[PDB]
Order: sequence, then C-alpha cells, then structure tokens
Amino acid sequence: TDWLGSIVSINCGDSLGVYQGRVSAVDQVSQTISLTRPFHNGVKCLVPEVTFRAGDITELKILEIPGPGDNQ
Repeated sequence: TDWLGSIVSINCGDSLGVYQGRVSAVDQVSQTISLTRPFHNGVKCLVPEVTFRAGDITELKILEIPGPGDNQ
C-alpha cells in the first residue's frame, strides 16, 4: 500500500494505454490501484476515479513520491 498518495503514470498495455494521476487508493486484497482525476492522452478523463488491477499494468512510473503527511 506504499503507492498511496504518489502521483504515477500506469501503462495498461496496447489496448488501453497510459493513465496519469494521484493514487487515491490501493486494495491489497483485490490487488488494485485507484487514480483520482486521471489524465489519458493529455486530457482529463471524464470519470473522476479509475481503478486498475496491478496485474494489468506493464509499467508504473513514479512522477512524485508520497508526501510525509496523511495520504489516506
């Protein structure tokens, strides 16, 4: 759950491409990671939260590390 509060770029492979955003949630049981207000193709997604399975991610880039405070 260490990714929480970071800003990341998540590549989901050829079919969905790349999403960038703040990590708002991490679910260790379902093995997912949620981005709030993510961008895709240089534009803000219309949906405010998108949740990805870790097993679908081909590359995770850490754009900003979490800050030292409450990231929940």
